[PDB]
Amino acid sequence: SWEVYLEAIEQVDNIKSEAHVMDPKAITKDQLFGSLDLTTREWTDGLFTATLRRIIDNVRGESTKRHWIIFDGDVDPEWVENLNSLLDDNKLLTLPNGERLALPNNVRVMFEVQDLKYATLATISRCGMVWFSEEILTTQMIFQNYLDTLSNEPFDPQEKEQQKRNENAIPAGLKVQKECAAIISQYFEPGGLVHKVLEDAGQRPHIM
Amino acid sequence: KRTPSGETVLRPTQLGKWLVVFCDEINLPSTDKYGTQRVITFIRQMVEKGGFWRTSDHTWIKLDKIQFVGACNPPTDAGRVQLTHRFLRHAPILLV
Amino acid sequence: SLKETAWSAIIPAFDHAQNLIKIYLKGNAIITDLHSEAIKDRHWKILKKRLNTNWIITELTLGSIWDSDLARNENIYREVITAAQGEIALEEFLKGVREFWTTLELDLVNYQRKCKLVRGWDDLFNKLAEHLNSISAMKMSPYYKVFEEEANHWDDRLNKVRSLLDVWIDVQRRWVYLEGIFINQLLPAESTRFKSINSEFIAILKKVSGAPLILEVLAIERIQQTMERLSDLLGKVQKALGEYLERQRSAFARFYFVGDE
Repeated sequence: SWEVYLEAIEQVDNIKSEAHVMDPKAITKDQLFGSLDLTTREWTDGLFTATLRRIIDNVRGESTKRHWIIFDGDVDPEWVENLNSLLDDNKLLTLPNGERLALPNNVRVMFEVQDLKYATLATISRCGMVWFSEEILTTQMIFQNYLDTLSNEPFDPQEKEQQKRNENAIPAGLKVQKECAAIISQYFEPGGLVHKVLEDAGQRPHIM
Repeated sequence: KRTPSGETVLRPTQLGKWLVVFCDEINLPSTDKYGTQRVITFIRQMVEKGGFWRTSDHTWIKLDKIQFVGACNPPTDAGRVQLTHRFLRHAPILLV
Repeated sequence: SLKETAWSAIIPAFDHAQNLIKIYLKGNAIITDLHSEAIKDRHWKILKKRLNTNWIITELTLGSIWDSDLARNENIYREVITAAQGEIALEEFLKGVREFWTTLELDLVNYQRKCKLVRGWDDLFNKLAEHLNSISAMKMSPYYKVFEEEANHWDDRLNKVRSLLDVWIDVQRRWVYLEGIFINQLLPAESTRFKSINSEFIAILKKVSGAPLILEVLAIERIQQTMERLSDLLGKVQKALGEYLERQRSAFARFYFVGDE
């Protein structure tokens, strides 16, 4: 979704969209916000604080494009309470070194999460929220997306390469993919086999 | 290895070979106070997003020929954590 | 012939010889024990006297040892074999203290082109506490005698280093704070008393950067006094700044709503 909305709004106002995605907890809180050396008192930025600053300091034309700083992962009050006063109404990240970086108008901070089991009213309140229910994406829209990638995207990284240069100037692999797209296409259609098969599977028990 | 594009990628030092990282009790990693198995959100990241962030110089690293395999006991056993759904999405399962 | 084989050399009527060999075989346990890295000169000396023997260590064959009754005297050999094995456990301990401290250079880190400070504090203390204790505990050993002169050197040396570091971590802390401040025109009196500290601190610190060998800096002209002298001063300065903020605050109450930094 944001990928589609991000690449589409870039083609309406004619401005470059740019997503900076990260896993807020695939790394430690200190690696994310930065820390203070316990001898020289030097402040070193986190991955988030750095990317924000990169924008603020328009050294590489950040000012000529809209940014989206994305956290793709789990949310808890601990790793967020350092982001509150930047999401309330003061748009101001205030680090321990006291430097406090400003949130430009050309920036947006999002989250892509599965659950909120550990988020508090205090951590949700100051955030807009869109809910994507599994029911949106139909099993069918998935089969269809599948059959189209198989018949349009070659398994061979060498073929896509041998297909792209050609465009800028159907390997045998893909031709076989296309032909199969056609042989199996029918078991995917509505009330079909795959469908009937999937429905059954899900109503059975699995180790995980 | 900094690529022509200007991007840096992590790859096996061994010429012409995919490193296979076999993780034996993948479901054992303890969660934090907030139900998160970090090694697992980390591994999802590599598998789903293509890489990870080097926290020393803030550069995104794109794996080249690296893959993971996992094995473990069913979550019903003691000590086993039920793997997040964001992960199992990329993890095909074979019961033995 | 075996009898003829010297030490660096050997390596682990009918009924007369039969038994004689029978004994050497039994004894053999000793010969191997009596050939380990544990047995030093002293031990062989000890063996020459406790057995009242008139031979020189320099040239010794199995025959020399088999001469005395291995069976009848295993007892005195054993006492020694044990003493030697006991002593090396300590000797080997000293090897650790020795090796670690003799080369150890203070972990310095840059401080915005001004100098470089000492890092690794607690790492130093844990070692200082491990060694120190063991140095003490190794003083109730049936073997302590030997090494007991070095034990006393490390015990002194290391305490001096523990004392040196304590007054140091303080000077550095106190300094890293007050440094960033020195307003000078506002509190001249202390600004000047700090300039001087910051001077001999940077000074001192360069010399440390010279030879960062902890044991070498320890040998600096009365640095234990000097660091204690500097800590004291920085203390009288830190207190100085507190009272000034206590006035700045009591002169504009709303200042109580902000922190010292």
